[PDB]
Amino acid sequence: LLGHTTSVTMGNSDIFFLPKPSNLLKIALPAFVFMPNLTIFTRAFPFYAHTSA
Amino acid sequence: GFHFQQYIAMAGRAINPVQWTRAWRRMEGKSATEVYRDALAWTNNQFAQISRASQYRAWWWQNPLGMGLVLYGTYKAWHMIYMVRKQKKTAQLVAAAYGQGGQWLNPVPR
Amino acid sequence: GFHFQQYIAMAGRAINPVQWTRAWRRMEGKSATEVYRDALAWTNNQFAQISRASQYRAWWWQNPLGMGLVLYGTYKAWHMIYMVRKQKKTAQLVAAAYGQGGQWLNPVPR
Amino acid sequence: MLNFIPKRCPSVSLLFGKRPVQRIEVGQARHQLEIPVETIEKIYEGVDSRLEYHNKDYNAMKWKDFM
Amino acid sequence: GKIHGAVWRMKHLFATNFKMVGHPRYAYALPKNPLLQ
Amino acid sequence: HEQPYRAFSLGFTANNLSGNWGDYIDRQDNKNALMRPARMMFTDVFIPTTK
Amino acid sequence: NPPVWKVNTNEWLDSDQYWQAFVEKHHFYSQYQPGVVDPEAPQEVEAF
Amino acid sequence: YATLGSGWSFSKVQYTKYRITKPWTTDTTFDDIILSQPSKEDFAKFTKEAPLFLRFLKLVTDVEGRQEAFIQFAKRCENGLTVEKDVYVTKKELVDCLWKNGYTDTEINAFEIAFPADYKFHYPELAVLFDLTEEDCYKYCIRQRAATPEELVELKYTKPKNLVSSYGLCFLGVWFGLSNTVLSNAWFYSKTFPFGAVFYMLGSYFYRDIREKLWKEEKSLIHTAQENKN
Amino acid sequence: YATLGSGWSFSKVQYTKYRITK
Amino acid sequence: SNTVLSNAWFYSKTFPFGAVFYMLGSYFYRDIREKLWKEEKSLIHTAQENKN
Amino acid sequence: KTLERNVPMKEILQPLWVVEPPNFLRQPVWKQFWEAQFANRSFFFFGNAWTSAAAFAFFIWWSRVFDPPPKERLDRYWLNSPKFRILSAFHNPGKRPGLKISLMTYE
Ligand SMILES: CCCCCCCCCCCCCCCCCC(=O)OC[C@H](COP(=O)([O-])OCC(O)COP(=O)([O-])OC[C@@H](COC(=O)CCCCCCCCCCCCCCCCC)OC(=O)CCCCCCCCCCCCCCCCC)OC(=O)CCCCCCCCCCCCCCCCC
Ligand SMILES: CCCCCCCCCCCCCCCCCC(=O)OC[C@H](COP(=O)([O-])OCC(O)COP(=O)([O-])OC[C@@H](COC(=O)CCCCCCCCCCCCCCCCC)OC(=O)CCCCCCCCCCCCCCCCC)OC(=O)CCCCCCCCCCCCCCCCC
Ligand SMILES: CCCCCCCCCCCCCCCCCC(=O)OC[C@H](COP(=O)([O-])OCC(O)COP(=O)([O-])OC[C@@H](COC(=O)CCCCCCCCCCCCCCCCC)OC(=O)CCCCCCCCCCCCCCCCC)OC(=O)CCCCCCCCCCCCCCCCC
Ligand SMILES: CCCCCCCCCCCCCCCCCC(=O)OC[C@H](COP(=O)([O-])OCC(O)COP(=O)([O-])OC[C@@H](COC(=O)CCCCCCCCCCCCCCCCC)OC(=O)CCCCCCCCCCCCCCCCC)OC(=O)CCCCCCCCCCCCCCCCC
Ligand SMILES: CCCCCCCC/C=C/CCCCCCCC(=O)OC[C@H](COP(=O)(O)OCCN)OC(=O)CCCCCCC/C=C/CCCCCCCC
Ligand SMILES: CCCCCCCC/C=C/CCCCCCCC(=O)OC[C@H](COP(=O)(O)OCCN)OC(=O)CCCCCCC/C=C/CCCCCCCC
Repeated sequence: LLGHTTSVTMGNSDIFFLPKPSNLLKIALPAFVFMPNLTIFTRAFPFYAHTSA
Repeated sequence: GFHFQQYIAMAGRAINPVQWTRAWRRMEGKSATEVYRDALAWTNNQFAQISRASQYRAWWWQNPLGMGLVLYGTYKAWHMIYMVRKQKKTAQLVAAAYGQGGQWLNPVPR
Repeated sequence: GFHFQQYIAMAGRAINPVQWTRAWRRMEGKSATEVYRDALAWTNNQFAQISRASQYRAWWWQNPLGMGLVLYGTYKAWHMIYMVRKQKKTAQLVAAAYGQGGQWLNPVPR
Repeated sequence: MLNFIPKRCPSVSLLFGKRPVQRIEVGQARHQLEIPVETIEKIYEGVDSRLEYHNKDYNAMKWKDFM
Repeated sequence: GKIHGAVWRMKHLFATNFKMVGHPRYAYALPKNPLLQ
Repeated sequence: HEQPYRAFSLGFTANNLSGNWGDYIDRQDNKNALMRPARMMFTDVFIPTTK
Repeated sequence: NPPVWKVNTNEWLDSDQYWQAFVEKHHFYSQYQPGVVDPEAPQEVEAF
Repeated sequence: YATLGSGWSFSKVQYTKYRITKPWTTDTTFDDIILSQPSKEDFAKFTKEAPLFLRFLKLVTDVEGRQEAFIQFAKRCENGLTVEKDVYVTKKELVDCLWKNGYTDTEINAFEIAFPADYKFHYPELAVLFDLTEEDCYKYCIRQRAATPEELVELKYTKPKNLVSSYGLCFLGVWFGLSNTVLSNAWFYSKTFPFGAVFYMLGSYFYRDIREKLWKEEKSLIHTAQENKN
Repeated sequence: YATLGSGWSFSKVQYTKYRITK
Repeated sequence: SNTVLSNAWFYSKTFPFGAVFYMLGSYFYRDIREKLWKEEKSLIHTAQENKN
Repeated sequence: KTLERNVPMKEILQPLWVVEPPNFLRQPVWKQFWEAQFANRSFFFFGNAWTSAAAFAFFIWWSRVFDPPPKERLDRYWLNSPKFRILSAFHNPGKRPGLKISLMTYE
């Protein structure tokens, strides 16, 4: 059983469920930008990416 | 939050084996959809009672933080009853298998 | 029982050094008999408020055991805060002087 | 106004059509106005009974008539 | 939550006006008043 | 690229960087000298010795 | 009618078919419109 | 549950440190109607005095031309009317209903002079007086009581239930929940007690400022809506 | 404190689980 | 900072005695009060009748 | 006629539905996502919308970075991991898997 011990596998156990009551809330919340928009000003992106707005 | 005593009583009835036979008899001519809808309706009735009665009524536990303290206490009770118990068992397991702190040991030096 | 929050506030004022100067000034032209009678009257007023208002009024802590539970809780709080602290200190004292359990050791055999 | 027509059943609106007239108070001064029950009953031909709101005590009209 | 707040304000500010049968930007499409002349 | 990595844990509640438990043979106390007498306070559960 | 602040919001919107379309226009067809009662108003237009 | 009521008054409440107290009874208990969800047999019963109502009923039946109903109801109602206690409609509510539904001023004045201001009409009285069903009158009374649910309703007293099982579960609870160092923790003393105590102190000190700052918008909206309607 | 009142009615009270609201 | 709430004394005496007193008081809340107040009620009745 | 039936309160007072929240748009979530894709600044993972967040999550899931490591790379992190050690001890109840772990590293 030299090469067969790393083959005994067990699955993970995390459940991705959380109720989402929005009736409790009436205000918006902030949200992150994850990536830059390349669908606009695509040709100039290497040239303006280093600047801060 | 409300009716904690009734919830304890419900758990006691559920753990009673006589009630298991009673539920076996009640399950005759019954569907999983019906059972699920009944449970969902019960939970909705509870939360709707809260949403309505909080507008005009105050419980004995009312405080300047409202139901936030009751929900925090529910969470803390759950934590200490279930999760810390599991932690105790995991601690004894790790101490018997590797020693205390065995899961945080550094890799073997090469 | 009643006005526990006010009692905590009273202790805080008493431990404040500014209030010590205030009391020093208030003690001008004053007698020990007057001070003692004032304190006794305050305590009587508290207990009389209880005896009167329990007839018609119920606090947020009302329970099928009444004020017995509040008085038990007062006792238990006092015990755990003062007496168990003293026990801890006495335990460390005995353990440093004789060893743990040194006060219950048997006499030296003859 | 809202599209919330009270059910004319007696469990909801006691004594709807027992008499031939309805009355209402209007405005801040609460002026009185009397309306024939037939003029009112014209609404319950446009009322839609699939829709029921506010403890299932109010039905909704069809949008054409309501508008 | 944003949508909830928007509708919750729309209710109070539109449902009891008698002047907003719809939005004013689309009042061209309404029928004409027989009482005006 | 052939040496192994140490486990990483970092959160608001707990981490594994304030201490070192050592290897399997050469172990050591994770807590430092000033809080070793008060180890009971850094635990959710504590099962003391038998003596 | 009942008091509109007593009335449930989703029930009011189910009754009303016009302001349904007003909400879909700004909050279903877009994701970045402000949560104000009137996004089509002149102040909003000129600010944009 | 829906918020019933015809009132435009934006009403909020402040709480005290005292509990609601009702007169002692060995058989009844007071509770909230929406929280209890009581049934007809859970409601408590009492005997009500007939004659003041029976006079008016005889008059009304002599006008309407149905005396069989009066005779039946009076033979039922001798030795008082046994009826569920907190299922009623007030005189003011009934008069509002009559007026909006088109009963004449003579009839309304008859009601006003006949009954006192604090009279309480129960569903059998309503049913016999208007030739309706007691079921419908019961439902109407219940809706009108739920419109004012601040008033507690009187139910039959029932002993507690499942005390032994609850004792077992609560023992299990403490046995697993207090067998730990959670309440003696550095985390507790550093985060749980300070954060919680600070939130509590701030809430106690700014209890009303916060509520007012929150309710400003709702109050303004309700005002605007009422003015537009008017 | 003294029990004032001109009433001969022996009155006792039962409590609820709700607080007084004004 | 103690073991008071995790004690054999707690689990053997404090929680059982207290829980039993609580359960009995909850179950016989009204019986007890009535049995106590019987005498006072009778005395008040007697006094009022004598006065009248 | 007298009332004798026991009338429940559910025949009179209906509770509102609050367990699952309202949908004021009256459209399903996948359709919202679809329309967001053609809205501006709302393409797949670009922007600051919830659709952008969901697409970023799906993108990192579809990527490899969160997949498990291969057998060539297990002794880099996984065999010295608290999850691994606890699971080994748990699924071998009365035993000590340090030696088998050493042999798995050798493998
Ligand atoms: C930790 C608990 C165990 C203690 C140690 C172990 C000892 C065991 C023995 C127990 C014996 C108890 C003694 C009984 C004697 C009678 C005492 C009594 O009834 O009056 C109490 C007294 C009320 O006196 P009162 O005459 O009735 O006046 C009422 C006022 O008018 C106000 O009127 P009101 O209507 O607005 O409010 C009435 C009342 C209403 O009270 C209630 O109805 C209970 C509140 C919600 C329902 C569920 C309660 C249980 C779970 C949530 C609360 C967790 C804290 C546990 C509190 C124990 C009491 C229930 O409000 C309160 O009194 C507030 C109590 C809750 C304080 C929350 C503090 C948060 C910081 C702690 C972190 C969070 C918890 C960590 C986990 C701890 C787990 C053990 O409460 C106070 O302590 C006064 C607070 C003054 C502010 C001080 C500065 C802030 C510090 C906050 C800590 C306060 C000290 C208590 C420590 C608890 C937190 C660690
Ligand atoms: C040990 C505490 C710490 C727990 C572990 C650490 C966890 C820390 C996290 C804390 C989080 C708390 C969870 C918050 C979620 C909300 C829970 C809630 O508010 O509803 C609770 C729940 C009430 O639910 P509800 O929906 O409000 O219904 C009220 C009823 O209609 C009845 O209507 P009512 O008007 O007639 O009465 C209303 C209420 C009124 O409650 C109050 O206002 C408080 C009572 C007096 C004022 C001072 C309170 C603090 C000091 C005295 C009480 C000591 C016990 C501490 C209780 C903590 C809550 C304050 O009455 C009660 O609920 C009774 C509570 C007192 C039970 C006393 C049991 C004596 C045996 C224990 C030995 C003596 C203590 C040893 C020392 C422990 C020191 C930590 O109370 C129950 O547990 C139901 C009891 C059913 C009988 C079960 C069989 C008897 C077993 C008795 C033990 C019951 C389990 C609790 C264990 C405590 C004793 C070890
Ligand atoms: C060589 C260079 C190397 C450089 C290094 C580079 C580093 C690596 C590369 C990094 C690359 C960048 C990647 C980004 C960074 C990655 C970070 C990361 O991965 O994270 C891992 C890291 C942990 O990783 P780990 O290895 O697992 O650490 C050990 C465990 O975390 C230990 O866990 P534990 O034992 O401490 O337990 C913690 C406990 C903590 O859980 C809790 O806190 C629960 C407390 C709840 C009590 C109250 C509940 C009331 C509800 C009752 C429900 C009904 C009752 C039913 C009864 C049962 C439920 C109680 O459990 C949870 O965390 C569960 C989490 C899931 C629930 C989350 C809930 C979110 C809801 C949000 C609500 C939003 C509302 C907005 C309203 C706005 C205002 C209008 O994250 C953390 O730090 C964990 C803590 C996170 C904070 C969560 C706090 C949520 C609390 C929400 C409270 C809501 C109440 C609001 C009240 C206000 C309204 C009135
Ligand atoms: C894989 C390896 C592991 C396998 C083994 C697993 C372990 C299984 C163990 C079995 C127990 C499971 C856990 C449930 C325990 C019961 C908890 C409970 O519900 O009681 C609450 C129960 C109800 O109180 P409540 O909730 O406040 O009020 C509700 C009313 O009573 C209203 O309640 P109710 O209407 O629903 O029922 C009332 C019933 C209450 O009586 C009880 O407490 C229930 C106890 C029945 C236990 C039966 C266990 C069956 C499984 C084992 C097989 C045994 C073979 C016999 C089979 C049955 C045929 C006779 O009777 C009475 O109250 C008196 C009138 C008598 C009426 C006739 C009752 C008998 C019906 C015919 C039997 C039905 C068989 C059901 C089919 C089961 C199918 C699985 O009151 C109690 O707490 C009773 C005392 C607690 C029992 C223990 C007494 C102290 C002795 C402790 C043991 C010694 C220490 C340990 C060391 C020993 C070393 C060997
Ligand atoms: C391009 C036009 C489309 C624009 C987007 C509009 C939205 C279109 C909606 C389509 C819905 C498709 C549903 C897909 C469900 C996928 C089901 C699923 O999970 O099965 C797994 C399976 C993937 O399995 P594995 O490859 O093994 O990865 C396992 C993770 N470790 O799913 C798939 O195959 C989905 C395939 C699509 C993946 C997303 C592609 C994202 C590409 C990012 C852009 C890269 C641009 C780079 C271009 C090169 C530049 C020089
Ligand atoms: C506090 C500031 C923290 C900021 C951290 C944010 C980091 C954001 C950077 C991650 C995005 C980088 C873009 C990478 C694109 C590389 C070019 C490319 O097209 O490669 C495609 C390639 C997919 O192809 P395969 O891996 O071969 O999969 C095969 C299909 N089954 O893309 C990838 O590898 C995905 C890259 C994953 C990035 C790492 C994930 C980091 C996790 C961040 C989530 C936590 C939130 C971060 C904070 C929010 C910041 C806004």
